[PDB]
Amino acid sequence: LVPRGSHMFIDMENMFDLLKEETEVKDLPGAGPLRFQKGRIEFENVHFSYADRETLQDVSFTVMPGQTLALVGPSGAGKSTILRLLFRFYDISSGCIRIDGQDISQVTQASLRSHIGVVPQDTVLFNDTIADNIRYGRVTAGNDEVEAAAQAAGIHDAIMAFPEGYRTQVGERGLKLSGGEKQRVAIARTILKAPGIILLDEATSALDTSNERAIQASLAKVCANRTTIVVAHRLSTVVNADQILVIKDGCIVERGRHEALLSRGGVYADMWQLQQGQ
Ligand SMILES: Nc1ncnc2c1ncn2[C@@H]1O[C@H](COP(=O)(O)OP(=O)(O)O)[C@@H](O)[C@H]1O
Repeated sequence: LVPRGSHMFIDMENMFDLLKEETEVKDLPGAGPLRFQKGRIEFENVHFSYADRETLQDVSFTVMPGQTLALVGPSGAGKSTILRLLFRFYDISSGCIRIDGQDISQVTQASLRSHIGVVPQDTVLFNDTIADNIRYGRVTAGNDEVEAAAQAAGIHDAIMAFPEGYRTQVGERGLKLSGGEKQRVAIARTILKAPGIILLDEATSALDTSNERAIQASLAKVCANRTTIVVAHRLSTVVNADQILVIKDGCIVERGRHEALLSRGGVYADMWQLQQGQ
């Protein structure tokens, strides 16, 4: 029977609440919306730890409005973690992440994310119509806007050939989309959302040459005048990026555009030489 000391004052509902696994992020009291101007991103001396070494160590960079930054490096280096931090999926222990001059930890998370389009490695399809799957990107959007995003994503024509056009039930219950179609839906959702910043985590699988090239074209489209951070797997992404950060063990070991990193003859040059295969 009778629980004592502090335990007699414990709220069980609070204990259940604390048992939840993702143990997330809170808006600071009075936080206002992010005053988004053109999407300049800055990490200043960022440190971050999931547990107990540092996952990210003194990470500093800027992405100027509309430029693309590619993160490259071995697995485990901390690339995806960087995208996660910009999304405020976790708080940082030291340093500062700003968008347009503003600490992202001091604005509402909802306003922050309303400005960020996430293109994940693989696309979640909902048991829902192709239209509502796209509208997942901005759930208040008109059918007209959904069409327009799909037109821009290069998926409109394939949708028109589905038996119910934009009404076609997709997902596991519905019509199976091709690999190309699925990725384009993610692109369309992002176009529809029309954010100022894109966090792109490239798939480590690829379709055939023709689809890869088309998909890659469509992606370049969605990013071209948006501030973009891409965890790059494709060589063409890196070649054409405005800046590349080479991450190793949480640290940016070297950085610059492609040609400048080659001419540096360091770690990125070693990678490029290895892929080249003289
Ligand atoms: N959710 C997590 N909990 C604990 N450690 C993690 C978690 N996610 C990633 N890590 C570790 O953080 C380090 C960086 O991972 P990640 O940022 O995904 O690297 P990358 O994208 O470069 O492969 C890796 O060692 C990974 O094992």
